[PDB]
Amino acid sequence: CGLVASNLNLKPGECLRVRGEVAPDAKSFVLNLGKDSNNLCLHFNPRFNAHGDANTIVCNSKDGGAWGTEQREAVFPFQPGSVAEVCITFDQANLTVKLPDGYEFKFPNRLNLEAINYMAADGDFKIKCVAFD
Amino acid sequence: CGLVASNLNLKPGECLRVRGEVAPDAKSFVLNLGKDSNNLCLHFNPRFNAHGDANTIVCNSKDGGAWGTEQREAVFPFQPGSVAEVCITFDQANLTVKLPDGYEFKFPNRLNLEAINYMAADGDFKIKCVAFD
Ligand SMILES: CC(=O)N[C@H]1[C@H]([C@H](O)[C@H](O)CO)O[C@@](O[C@H]2[C@@H](O)[C@@H](CO)O[C@@H](O[C@H]3[C@H](O)[C@@H](O)[C@@H](O)O[C@@H]3CO)[C@@H]2O)(C(=O)O)C[C@@H]1O
Ligand SMILES: CC(=O)N[C@H]1[C@H]([C@H](O)[C@H](O)CO)O[C@@](O[C@H]2[C@@H](O)[C@@H](CO)O[C@@H](O[C@H]3[C@H](O)[C@@H](O)[C@@H](O)O[C@@H]3CO)[C@@H]2O)(C(=O)O)C[C@@H]1O
Repeated sequence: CGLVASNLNLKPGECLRVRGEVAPDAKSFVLNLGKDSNNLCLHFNPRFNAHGDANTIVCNSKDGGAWGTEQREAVFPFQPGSVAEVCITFDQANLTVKLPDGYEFKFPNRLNLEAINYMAADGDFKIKCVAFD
Repeated sequence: CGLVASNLNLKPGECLRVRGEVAPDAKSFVLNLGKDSNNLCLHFNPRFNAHGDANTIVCNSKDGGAWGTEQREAVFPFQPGSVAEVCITFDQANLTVKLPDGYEFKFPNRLNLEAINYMAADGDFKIKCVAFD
């Protein structure tokens, strides 16, 4: 596994900033946000070459261990062998995922947790810094 | 009870940078480093006014759940209601906690672990940024 952070206490409107290095031969990496490994209000999974997919951003939720309905973005502003920053926040309706250069995605808040207390990173993505505004 | 990070995989030489907010009513705060909650190669505990200690830094280790012998430092470069920055490293001999202005606190490496996999904040210290350099 990669980095796992708990007790984040990330309230609505507060910002979680993660920056890491994407491997030159990356196939996929994951940012899991929620309450624990079984309860994720956001499964953020850029796939470079994984699960039959290529250069596709896959998001989903996991509620009580159960995956929800997958959603995919058309754009893919991630490059293997480069540094990537992802800023996440949320309200009662949506999680908002931003990237430093104009890119912004919305994903439905399906769990409606009080806060984001759990973050797990995995795959070809070496985290360099995490910041909690 | 504060931020807890695991799977850090911080090897000797690698630098852990932490920036946080010391509470205005700060009596004490803690940075725990090691393998897990029961195996800490460094218990870094600046005490403003706690457990009978005033403006004193208390370091210790925990090995298989058992606390070691406390080491105390006279120099106290911390202020309540402020921002504190520390950089942490270790080698075979010592753990080293560095502050920006030049302060350098050393604590003997008692556990001799391959890496720092675990970090936990506690007390009057709210972590705002963690970086791996
Ligand atoms: C054990 C293991 O390696 N865990 C992997 C888990 C799975 O549980 C895996 O099936 C175990 O063998 O899968 C991981 O990624 C999944 C996740 O990204 C979800 C998001 O919705 O999608 C899953 O793939 C989907 C695919 O998106 C769909 O097109 C359709 O094919 O269904 C498949 C499979 O249901 C991913 O497998 C995970 O993070 O949980 C990767 C783990 O390493
Ligand atoms: C960990 C937890 O759940 N609560 C706090 C604990 C408890 O008070 C502790 O388990 C019961 O005393 O206290 C914590 O800090 C302890 C730690 O800093 C050790 C370091 O060796 O010192 C303890 O105080 C010592 C003191 O330094 C000595 O001079 C003498 O007075 O003995 C006391 C008690 O042993 C601290 O209590 C901890 O992490 O264990 C802070 C927790 O929030």
